[PDB]
Amino acid sequence: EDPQLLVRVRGGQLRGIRLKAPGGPVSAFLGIPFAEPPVGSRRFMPPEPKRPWSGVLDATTFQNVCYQYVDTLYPGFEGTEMWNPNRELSEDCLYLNVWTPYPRPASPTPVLIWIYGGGFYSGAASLDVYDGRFLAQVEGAVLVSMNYRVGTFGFLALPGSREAPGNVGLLDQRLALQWVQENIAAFGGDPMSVTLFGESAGAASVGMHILSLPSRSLFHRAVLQSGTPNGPWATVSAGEARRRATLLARLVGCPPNDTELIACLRTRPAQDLVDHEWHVLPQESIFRFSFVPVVDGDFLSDTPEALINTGDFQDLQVLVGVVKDEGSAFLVYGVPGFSKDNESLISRAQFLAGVRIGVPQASDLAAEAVVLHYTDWLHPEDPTHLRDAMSAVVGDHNVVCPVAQLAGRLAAQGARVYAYIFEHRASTLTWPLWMGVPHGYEIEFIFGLPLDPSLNYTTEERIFAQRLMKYWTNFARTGDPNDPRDSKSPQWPPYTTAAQQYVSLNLKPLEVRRGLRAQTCAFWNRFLPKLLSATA
Amino acid sequence: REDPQLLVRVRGGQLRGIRLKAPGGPVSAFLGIPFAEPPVGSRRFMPPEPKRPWSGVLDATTFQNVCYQYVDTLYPGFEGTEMWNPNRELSEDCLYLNVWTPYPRPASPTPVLIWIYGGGFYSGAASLDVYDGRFLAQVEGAVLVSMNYRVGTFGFLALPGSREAPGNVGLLDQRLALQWVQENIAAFGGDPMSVTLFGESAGAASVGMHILSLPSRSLFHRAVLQSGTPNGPWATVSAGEARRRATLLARLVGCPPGNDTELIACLRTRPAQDLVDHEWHVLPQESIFRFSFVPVVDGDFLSDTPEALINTGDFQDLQVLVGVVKDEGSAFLVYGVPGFSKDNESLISRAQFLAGVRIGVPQASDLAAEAVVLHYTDWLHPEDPTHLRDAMSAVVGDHNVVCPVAQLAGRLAAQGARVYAYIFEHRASTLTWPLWMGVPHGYEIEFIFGLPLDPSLNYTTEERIFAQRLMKYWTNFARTGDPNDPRDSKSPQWPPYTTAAQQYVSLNLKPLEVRRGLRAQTCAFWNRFLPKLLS
Ligand SMILES: Nc1ccc2c(c1)c(-c1ccccc1)[n+](CCCCCCc1cn(CCNc3c4c(nc5ccccc35)CCCC4)nn1)c1cc(N)ccc21
Ligand SMILES: Nc1ccc2c(c1)c(-c1ccccc1)[n+](CCCCCCc1cn(CCNc3c4c(nc5ccccc35)CCCC4)nn1)c1cc(N)ccc21
Ligand SMILES: *[C@@H]1O[C@H](CO)[C@@H](O)[C@H](O)[C@H]1NC(C)=O
Ligand SMILES: *[C@@H]1O[C@H](CO)[C@@H](O)[C@H](O)[C@H]1NC(C)=O
Repeated sequence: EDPQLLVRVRGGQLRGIRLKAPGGPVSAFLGIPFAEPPVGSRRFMPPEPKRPWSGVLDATTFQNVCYQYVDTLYPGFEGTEMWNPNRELSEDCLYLNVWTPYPRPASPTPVLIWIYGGGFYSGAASLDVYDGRFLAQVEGAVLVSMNYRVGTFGFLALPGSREAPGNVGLLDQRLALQWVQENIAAFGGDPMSVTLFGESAGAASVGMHILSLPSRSLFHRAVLQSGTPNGPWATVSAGEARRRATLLARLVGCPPNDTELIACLRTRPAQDLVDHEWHVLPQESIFRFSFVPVVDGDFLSDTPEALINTGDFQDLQVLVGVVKDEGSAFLVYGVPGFSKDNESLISRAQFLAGVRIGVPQASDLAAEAVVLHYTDWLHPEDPTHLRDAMSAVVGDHNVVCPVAQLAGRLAAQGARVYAYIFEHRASTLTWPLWMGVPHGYEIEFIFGLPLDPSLNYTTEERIFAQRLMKYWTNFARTGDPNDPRDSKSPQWPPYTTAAQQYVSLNLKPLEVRRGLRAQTCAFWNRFLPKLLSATA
Repeated sequence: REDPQLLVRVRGGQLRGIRLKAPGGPVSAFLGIPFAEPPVGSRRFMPPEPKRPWSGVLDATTFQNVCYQYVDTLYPGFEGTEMWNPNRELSEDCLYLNVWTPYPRPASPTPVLIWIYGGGFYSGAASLDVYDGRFLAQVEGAVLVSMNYRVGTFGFLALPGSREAPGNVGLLDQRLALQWVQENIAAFGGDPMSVTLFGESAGAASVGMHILSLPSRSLFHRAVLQSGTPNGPWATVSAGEARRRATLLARLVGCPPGNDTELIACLRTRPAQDLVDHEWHVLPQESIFRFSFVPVVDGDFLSDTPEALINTGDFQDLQVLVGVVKDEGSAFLVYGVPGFSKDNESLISRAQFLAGVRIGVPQASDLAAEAVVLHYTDWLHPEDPTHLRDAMSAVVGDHNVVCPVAQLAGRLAAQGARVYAYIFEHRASTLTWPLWMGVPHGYEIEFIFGLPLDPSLNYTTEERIFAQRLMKYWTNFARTGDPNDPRDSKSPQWPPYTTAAQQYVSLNLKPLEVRRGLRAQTCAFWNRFLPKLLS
């Protein structure tokens, strides 16, 4: 028995496993239960703390993936399969993982907590791209990641009911955060320096913890990559979650009031619920997800828009950013004319039609406005332009402009904000060239995977990943991503509403740019709401 | 006796002209030739009638009366304004034209250029210094003709459907002068089978209206439109709106409005200056770049809106040169936008910018104005008073001239026309408007007419060569339908404007540079999105 691999937490003893990182050993504790299995009558319910266990709990393997839809568009293609469950599906999935340095840190170390994405309908903390091994080994970080319930299991809501109050997957995350406060010191983590970070839905989740008072005492800094709590896909109104839950129930034969409806849903096999998950969306669309956090008046006291507009963010530090082609990869999930297996050169007609699908809530006038803005009037019918514009429309509406308004609002209201745009395309990428640097493809680099020589990343990419791991952990450590030794430029400046400085993350040294897609986001954040607003 | 080269006969009767001095040598000039019966008394508001023949030799050595007309007094003594003001007596008796020809008159029939002045349809005169045809005549061998046409109420006050005030009579004055060139210009050595209309601002819009009005089409062969178009927000009005303004003007001088004969009769008894004193008071909103009495869509001269006629017209044979100056809007701003003056830098606040946009785009709803403001804001420096000043100028320039021109070039080119397009980017060294106004509306004319060739005017040597270059493009175009020089291989070429390639040229001190899209992103906002708003 290795004494470094034995830990006592509140609930009992645990045995981890020494894993190999290229620079040396790390201690990993995988599959640690943080809640009572949310099964049977606990489906749709807020999670309860895990009861104490006897003996030594085996924490050497990843635990089950939360029940979710599995992608079937491109079977056995790396670019999709890399996001698919890599363990057994089960409703019994409330476990987290901890990577620490080996030997365990001598003095308390800043803690990073990862929250995965997947549109609140998918994801898992066990995917190879979320491997905490590298960050633990090179930067000496204590890295934590939890599973949280997704799809119906995490977010089906009958608002105001006792037995489907909504947002429970966000409560799973909050419970993992509390678990960290109570327990991370036993691993040599510092519960007094916790940085949340996440991508896509994970980034929106981090956003939600910023916006929810009970979460605030559980972290000190935040990183939101390619996602925000504001914007068109991350939340729904109470009225709208009730409609979808009700509709899903109708779809699976329930009922033959809220209590009855939820009791009958509870009798249904998990796959029955996933079978009809997609059919509750109000419009033909892309970048919209059936079961997401609901504006409940509880976890979320008002809309994320109202909350960001009026919040006090004085002692908060935030790192936010986007990748170069946020919307490209989404296009093949519903826009006629797009495929990964050809160059996807579209007609003008295919563009107008794709806009109604990229901006599913847009009126004729509003979609006309989108079209007229994104057209290159010098080359109005050029298929390459039209394709890139369609991708641009989706990236901007869903990620880049929501990010830009989050950054401005936080900065204006006392927070310390650092922003980036990530522009390096992975040499190993399996999606076609026209998709560029798609949603999700920075993660790989932040987590330090290019340092594994067996993964065939170029030398330049390894150095690049070393730089990114240093920014992220510098940020966790201090709230400032800059290397406090060196001494030479260019320094990453804070983002502000005046100057609007952000940096390009790519193979070249940091470049400072101003204005995060400024004219275009003004279109989305200031004009379009007004459209659309008073009419209709 | 008497210079034998200055005696000519027209339909008409005998004319005596004057030998004038141009820098390169003598030109012939026949100034103040009457082409209509004086449109006075029972004839105010009425279409013009042909001038009745005279006896003896009519003296044609001095400019005749300017049409009666508001005189600018915003900046008294200031050359930037006084250069546009009347330079002869104001009279309703003003329907006269001018002819410049080489001296001695040309051997073989020469291409004719007919100038039509601007001034918002409320002002202008063919006798102004900047419209002097002596240089084009002497240097290019051109026959140049310019006419006075009635402006303001006299030219354009309309009670659509009536006998007594049908509207568009100023346009009809221009047509009559065109008919006169057909019958008579051969007497001066002009070629009636090669007549090119050119004009700037309202002159340009006028030219466009002759293109769109069938009876005018047989009277010219080619057309040049400088900083103006028949389509756009200011060049025309509906029948309903012209009726409203005429009626209101009537009231103000009242003349209590009750059929149309009684009302026009009463308006007819009013003194000219009195109509001018109230002209401005009929505008539906506080505005700039809007004029009270302009061409009306009558279903006669203009069979439908200029927009409908350009969208559906067939322009197979037509050759047009079209263009704009770098700063179309700047000088309009001192005539009504709070915050702007010629005597300071006119740095403005964001509030003053929003307030200006409502005045510059007076027909706009709150939704449309906010669209304008958001489009023109520099979101990186949204409070910068220099940028706000410049945005306000572009808002006015784009809405009133650049985008209506771009729309025009696009439609004509799509429907058979050969179109050539320019942006004029040189600031006269002699300009007296402040530096912030850039190259304002009107300030290419001076160069097209070759004024810099007069050494007494203090232009630079390069300005002299530049004016020479321009006179040469314009008269090549008149001559051949192509502004390019056929012999001159090395000089850069001026390609036609097409929908596919949207090419146009920079006119400045440097050799021609070919650019693409005038000025596509922004004009898509005005011509494609904004109407669809708005509405
Ligand atoms: N016939 C059906 C039945 C059920 C579902 C179906 C289709 C679809 C669907 C599949 C193809 C085309 C249209 C629709 N869908 C739609 C899923 C597709 C939408 C997301 C795809 C996507 C694309 N990207 C950008 C590129 N990178 C990623 C991904 C994926 N996941 C992630 C997760 C985190 C970060 C990045 C990332 C997964 C897919 C591929 C790329 N992110 N997500 C379902 C969804 C449900 N919630 C429930 C059931 C079903
Ligand atoms: N208090 C009064 C009473 C009556 C009139 C008044 C004001 C005004 C006015 C004056 C100052 C400020 C606001 C309003 N106006 C306003 C007219 C002012 C708008 C025209 C000024 C202008 C400015 N530009 C651009 C610069 N270049 C030119 C000009 C002018 N003319 C020309 C003609 C062709 C090409 C260029 C050019 C004349 C003036 C200055 C510059 N073009 N035109 C009136 C108009 C009428 N039709 C009748 C009466 C009155
Ligand atoms: C310029 O003068 C005008 C009118 O006299 C005035 O309203 C404006 O405030 C002045 N602008 C500046 C920058 O001083
Ligand atoms: C031109 O130049 C001279 C200075 O050499 C000046 O005295 C004269 O008045 C000027 N004339 C004009 C029209 O500006």
